[PDB]
Amino acid sequence: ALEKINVADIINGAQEKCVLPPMDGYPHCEGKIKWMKDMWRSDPCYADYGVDGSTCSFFIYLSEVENWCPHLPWRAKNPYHNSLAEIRTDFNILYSMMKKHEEFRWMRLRIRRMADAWIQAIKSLAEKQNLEKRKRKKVLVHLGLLTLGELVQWSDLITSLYLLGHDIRISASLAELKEIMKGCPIVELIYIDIVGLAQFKKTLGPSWVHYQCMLRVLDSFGTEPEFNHANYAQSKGHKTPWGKWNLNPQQFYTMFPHTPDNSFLGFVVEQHLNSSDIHHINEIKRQNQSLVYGKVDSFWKNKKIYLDIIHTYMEVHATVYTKNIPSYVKNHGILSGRDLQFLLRETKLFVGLGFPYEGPAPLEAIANGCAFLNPKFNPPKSSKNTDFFIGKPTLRELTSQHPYAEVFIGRPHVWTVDLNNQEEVEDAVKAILNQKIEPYMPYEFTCEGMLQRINAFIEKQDFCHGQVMWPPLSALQVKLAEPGQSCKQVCQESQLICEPSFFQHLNKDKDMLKYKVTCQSSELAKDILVPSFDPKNKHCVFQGDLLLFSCAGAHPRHQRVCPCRDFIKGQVALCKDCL
Ligand SMILES: *[C@@H]1O[C@H](CO)[C@@H](O)[C@H](O)[C@H]1NC(C)=O
Repeated sequence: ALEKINVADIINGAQEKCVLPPMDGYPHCEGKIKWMKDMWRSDPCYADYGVDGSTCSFFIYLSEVENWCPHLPWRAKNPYHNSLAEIRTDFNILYSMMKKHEEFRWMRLRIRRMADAWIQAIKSLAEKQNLEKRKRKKVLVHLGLLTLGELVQWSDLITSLYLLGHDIRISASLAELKEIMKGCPIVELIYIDIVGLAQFKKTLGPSWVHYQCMLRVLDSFGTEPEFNHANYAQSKGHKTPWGKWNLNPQQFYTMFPHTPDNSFLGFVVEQHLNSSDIHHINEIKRQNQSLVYGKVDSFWKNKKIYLDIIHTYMEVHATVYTKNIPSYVKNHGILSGRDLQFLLRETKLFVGLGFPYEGPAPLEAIANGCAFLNPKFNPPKSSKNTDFFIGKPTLRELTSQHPYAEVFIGRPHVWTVDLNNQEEVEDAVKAILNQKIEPYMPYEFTCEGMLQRINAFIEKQDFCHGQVMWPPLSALQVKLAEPGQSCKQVCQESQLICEPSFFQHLNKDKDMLKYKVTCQSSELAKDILVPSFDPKNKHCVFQGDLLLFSCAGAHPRHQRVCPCRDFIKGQVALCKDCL
């Protein structure tokens, strides 16, 4: 109400024609000014803000109210409340929220185990980083899952939101969701899973789209733009019922940083050994023994030749819940987290069999000083060729059993080898026996690293207030992908990551000239594979449907114009200027 009076006051003192500034960072401003010339009477709210038909009034409305146009210094900034978030160092409020429904018992038990580690981490982050003056956000979390990787991630996200001081409302039923949920521009963010999102749409019906900018959707395997755009997915013949939400794809939150079109949420790799356990393990030398990754004996089918090669150099151990198990294997059965990590500390090699795909267990092994033998996949596995991935709303390809371990950890902790190739396996086992490796845990999978990441998303990632401005455009590094290469690939092989919020700044002739791409001619297509550049004719094809901007996808004929950003080593979700 007073924001309307505030903007009207600015317009009352403004010239007829704003001398418009440079549009850098705001590529939709001019198109929306033109839209206002035709449409500022279609809704009385624009006039309620003081819009009077002058183009300067359009500009003022679009910058000050909707943030689609650059901000001008209309008013001075006054160099001088209760609304601030304070970090929490006590869990009783969170437990009392979860003590209402009973499949929260597993999560409460995990949080109680990890409580001291979480509290040390939030205190440590606040001692290193300036966390003052953050606004307390009102957050809804709806766990459709409740109506194991999924549970761990939910637990650590909820814990992180809580430790950072935000006001959380937890919903775990349709009835709870319905009661809670009862331009021109209560709850500010809504964390939800894929099951819960379907429930959200049904509870709200067609008006759900008014809340969609607030959604952060936990989606372990990721959703690519080709599948997120419902009409495009249909035009490609995709039969999967998944995807089709038409969200900004950065609103999907993944388990590992494998899909740069999405955001990486992750989780914490729990530490089960306390200081007494650790001191007792410095007692005992790590043995020349291996431990096979895989709890179900059916995972071991046809792995005998591979294990025999390992068995030539090392004892072979297992934790199996026994047809396919060689008789020389020492089976411990299922172990507690503490007993498992004791075993990992006496173990030189954690042996992947090819399945399961990208879980936490290899990171747990590496964090206890084991090397991981990581089977390589050629062809890479994807929804195109692997029954286990049928219906996934993404063509993402796995190049090994644990692509994160392959790409972001690597040797000497991770030896990515063809398990069928005896020479490659032997070369790895021999080098692992004679190598010095220390326990290693990527910062992003620690309590403190997860808090830093989630804090940055809460403070900086915003889809509800017009122009996306984070990561900052200063971080953009433009690369040309060759034909047959995706934008995801061309950033990754240069130790960068694709940043999909930057595509919109690379989508016309004038913008392309900033990066020494000169288009003699140009056209518009609605295609995930553009902006594209034909270097023979210097013909550019730009994006005609902004929801199809896509890090994934290789152009068969032309070069792709690809927006990369730097990432902080060990914190891939953030650029150095992202905070
Ligand atoms: C270490 O963990 C064991 C759990 O069996 C517990 O008995 C012991 O009190 C713990 N010691 C410390 C110092 O945390």
